[PDB]
Amino acid sequence: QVQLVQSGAEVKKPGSSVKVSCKASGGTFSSYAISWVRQAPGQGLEWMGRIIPIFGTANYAQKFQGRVTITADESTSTAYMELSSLRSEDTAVYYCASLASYSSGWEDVFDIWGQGTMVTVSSASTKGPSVFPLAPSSKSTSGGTAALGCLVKDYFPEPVTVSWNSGALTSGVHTFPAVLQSSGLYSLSSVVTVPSSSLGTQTYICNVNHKPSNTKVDKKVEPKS
Amino acid sequence: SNKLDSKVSGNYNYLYRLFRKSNLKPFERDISTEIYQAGNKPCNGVAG
Amino acid sequence: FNATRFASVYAWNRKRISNCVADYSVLYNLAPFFTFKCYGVSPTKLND
Amino acid sequence: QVQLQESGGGLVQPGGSLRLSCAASGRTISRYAMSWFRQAPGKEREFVAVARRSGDGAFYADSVQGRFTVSRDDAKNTVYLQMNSLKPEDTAVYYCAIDSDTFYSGSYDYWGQGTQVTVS
Amino acid sequence: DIQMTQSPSSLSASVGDRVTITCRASQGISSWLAWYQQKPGKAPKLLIYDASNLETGVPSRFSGSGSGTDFTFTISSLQPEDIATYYCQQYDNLPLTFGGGTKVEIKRTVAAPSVFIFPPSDEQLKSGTASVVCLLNNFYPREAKVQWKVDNALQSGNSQESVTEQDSKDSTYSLSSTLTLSKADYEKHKVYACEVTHQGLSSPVTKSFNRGE
Repeated sequence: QVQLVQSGAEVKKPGSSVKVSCKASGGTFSSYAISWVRQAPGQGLEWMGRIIPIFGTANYAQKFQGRVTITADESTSTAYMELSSLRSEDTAVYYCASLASYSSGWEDVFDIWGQGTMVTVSSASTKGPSVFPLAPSSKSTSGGTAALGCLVKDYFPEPVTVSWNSGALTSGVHTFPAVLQSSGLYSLSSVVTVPSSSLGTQTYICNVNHKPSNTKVDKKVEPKS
Repeated sequence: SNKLDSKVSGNYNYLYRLFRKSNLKPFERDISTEIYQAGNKPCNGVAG
Repeated sequence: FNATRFASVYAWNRKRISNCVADYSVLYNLAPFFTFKCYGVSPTKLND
Repeated sequence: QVQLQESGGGLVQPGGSLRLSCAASGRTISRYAMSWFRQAPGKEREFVAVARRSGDGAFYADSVQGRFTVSRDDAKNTVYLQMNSLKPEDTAVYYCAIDSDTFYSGSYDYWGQGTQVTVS
Repeated sequence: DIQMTQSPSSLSASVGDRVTITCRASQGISSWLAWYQQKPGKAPKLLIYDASNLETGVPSRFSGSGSGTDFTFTISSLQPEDIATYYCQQYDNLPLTFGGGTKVEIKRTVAAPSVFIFPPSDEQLKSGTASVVCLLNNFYPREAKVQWKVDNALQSGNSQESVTEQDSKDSTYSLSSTLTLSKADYEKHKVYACEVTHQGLSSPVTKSFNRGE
């Protein structure tokens, strides 16, 4: 088997330089090759460079030549990429790929990635989310059912997990993608639906965990009549 | 195939074995990519 | 001939052939082939 | 407003085929997708078919997709819907409607007028 | 440099229907063109690397062909788990160029949205900011008008929207919008409302709440 292991979340100010890693394992390291790719929240793919660690040869895209460098060392069994002139547009998910397609008739296409590293470039600073619940009214019920939820605001940096703590209580839970404020802070929304026989009395509690610092935040939602 | 399979400064995908420890047997094939014994004994995946 | 799935001589492609006609007057002699040769016997003899 | 009305329909023998016609005037027909709707006697409304500018075929509902076809004429504001091998189930009142939103992907049910079609 | 395009940009068909797509490139070639199966934020799966060629492990469910500047890619069948975006890639030369994408999804009968609105709370207003959310749940089309009607008057240019992908379990889709205001502008008005109209709906729907209750 062949596998790739990537680092955790990394963030830096604009105009800086950053180091990233891609740990390779399994089989023989000398027979593998590594490539790097970037994936935004819906923009097209970008390919940074390519290296053959056994032989040390590398090449680049015109967009990233000069400003980016790759080094890989067998002894540490990981591949490295060097980045410079970071800017806000670099905020995306950064992936490392293995190009095994060079020695068996399969040519110049990857078939293995790691777990992917999310990256962000902003002037903000790390801090936890701000959460506030809402109070639906009984007159607002629809078809004998109602919904409750929470909004997550003012957290940085990502990734962020928004959910309800545990159990089947999560029935009818529904969440939507994140948005980024002009101040440099992320946001999220969540909702859960409840029938008449369980709304209010169930005492629903929304939860958030800012795993870059592993800070847990929770809040209660209460209807009214 | 140069008429249709060439690039201004490309065609890096075309590969051939430049060094080997010993000659291949008739109609034999080798797909190994181990470091060649360049003067010294083959180094195990390192520089040297 | 036309597969071209052998862009690198390293890790070259092989095939086995049996139970057919082997009409060399067409094979290796049409316009696309720039060069063609046989060793030890002429193509005219090999044709039959 | 976006006025629209039908023509044709009426009485036909079961198992036959007939054409339902719908037309408009005084306004541009291209900037909306043209759809169709159905109501069985005393029953709720139900979408039937719709046509678009690109001409990449059409879109239909489950009850009509495998039997019926729809078409439109952007240069004359005339749109048509085909009925094939009528059955007792399809005896109903049909509505001609505009997907009343300029160059829009979805649709909004602005039915202009309707007529009855029945099987003898 | 090499540039390419894909047409059409989106496909919709019912479960088990045939699907086909085509990709166009700048230069005429007969090999060295790939195809990919990609989903939002997920890893592509390789199906074709050279014109009409595939590896071990590629399912027989995919195929491709063509010559010159146009190559086609066909899928034998569609299922809800296949909601993804097909892509063409080309590597005749080093400046690898990637396709414009073609969405593939599932066709279904019209589903009426479940409509609800999301009035503010006190802790929200104490921060100086005010916002309200209007949600449409499990409706088929890509968008349905979510109109803010503060004081029974339409509003525009002051809301944010978020979107979900098609639900593979039942091929439905959801949408919502979020109004934003300051507490002063919030209290300048008295009645809040959101209106929803939809293809499968009988008539326009209005939901509202008031500052005095």
